[PDB]
Amino acid sequence: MGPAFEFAVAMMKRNSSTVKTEYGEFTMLGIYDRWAVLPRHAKPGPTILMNDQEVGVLDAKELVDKDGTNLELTLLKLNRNEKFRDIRGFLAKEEVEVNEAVLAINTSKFPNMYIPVGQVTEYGFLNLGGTPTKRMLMYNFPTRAGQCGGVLMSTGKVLGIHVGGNGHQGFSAALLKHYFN
Amino acid sequence: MGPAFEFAVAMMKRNSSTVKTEYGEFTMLGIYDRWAVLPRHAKPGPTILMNDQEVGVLDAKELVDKDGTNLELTLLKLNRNEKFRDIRGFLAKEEVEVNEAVLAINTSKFPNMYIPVGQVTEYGFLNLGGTPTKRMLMYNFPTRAGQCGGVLMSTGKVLGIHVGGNGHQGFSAALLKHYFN
Ligand SMILES: *[C@@H](CC(=O)OCC)[C@H](C[C@H]1CCNC1=O)NC(=O)[C@H](Cc1ccccc1)NC(=O)OC(C)(C)C
Ligand SMILES: *[C@@H](CC(=O)OCC)[C@H](C[C@H]1CCNC1=O)NC(=O)[C@H](Cc1ccccc1)NC(=O)OC(C)(C)C
Repeated sequence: MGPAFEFAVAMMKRNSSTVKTEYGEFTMLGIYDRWAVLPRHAKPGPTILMNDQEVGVLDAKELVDKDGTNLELTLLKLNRNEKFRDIRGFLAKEEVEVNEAVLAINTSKFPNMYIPVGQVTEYGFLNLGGTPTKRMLMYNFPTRAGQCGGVLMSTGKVLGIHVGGNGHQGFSAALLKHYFN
Repeated sequence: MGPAFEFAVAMMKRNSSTVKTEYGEFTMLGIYDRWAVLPRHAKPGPTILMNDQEVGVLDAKELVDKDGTNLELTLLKLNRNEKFRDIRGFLAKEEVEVNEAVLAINTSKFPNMYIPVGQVTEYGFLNLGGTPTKRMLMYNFPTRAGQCGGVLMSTGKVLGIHVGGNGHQGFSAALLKHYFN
């Protein structure tokens, strides 16, 4: 649990930022170059607020599987000269299960906070607020609004981005290496 | 940092609870027997809500130093049959300075969340919302309301209870062994 939090702290310091769109404030992970990721429901517009600064969104790609099913991630390319430290190395080719995970959040409401969610099991299909969604990871821990975009981690692994929950169970979209080109 | 979070997680699972008084929701640490502690400004009444259950407060002791100066802690004795795991062992005789601390919070707003605040230095005197207060510990990390009562920790140490902050600096009241009889 300790090595997981250690990795997470370092990851967030190097690769995360706080973002505001018109739909809310989110944790954002930069992945490589000028590509980052948000939960789909962040619905980023042509500009976002990134650490309180206006940044133009050159592209966004709402992710779906081969059968059009929601994956609940949006990839976004930022009109930005600074490049993100390449963390593609830490993204698995398929859905990761781990015994001890940490969820890391970094917004105004939750500034640099970490939750030990423990066991993450590949959950797969879930009806998410009416929306059939695939590739979900599930953890038991009492979830809260404004945690969407939180980064799910274990030692040496970035497992996915937090997208949903109710009460005592949360879900992340798996963050798969092949989503990045 | 990892061993600190590890210790904290275990400490909170064993000794913390979520409490509501008329002045808010707080993190509460049970110390020994039926004695626990809250930040002074929690102003506990004759009953409190402890994990959603009504509990009678048999005693409360607002702590001050020999010269009457506020210490910003209230000790409270709960009308309760279950006894807290004795953690007096983990409380220093004087104000602890450490290189890596974690602040642990456990309420509805922040359920089982942990913050790496890093370096804790004995700050001592501070004018806290008009109130001259002593024995303060200071850490740099961007503080937030509803974190009061959070438990400040490092490996094998319970350093104090979070009582204040603004922006980017937070303060705990040192949790000293001799406060417990
Ligand atoms: C995070 C997103 C958000 O709107 O916060 C403001 C920045 C939130 C997860 C929270 C809410 C309570 N527990 C949590 O962990 N996500 C949602 O509320 C998502 C939003 C969504 C709706 C429909 C499709 C995709 C995403 N929905 C969600 O948890 O829905 C349930 C409760 C029906 C499962
Ligand atoms: C926690 C207590 C609270 O009222 O939350 C609701 C449960 C809060 C600390 C927060 C606020 C913003 N940053 C933080 O870390 N504590 C306070 O706001 C205390 C309350 C207090 C006032 C006067 C004497 C003693 C305690 N005050 C505080 O931070 O005051 C400043 C901002 C003037 C330093």
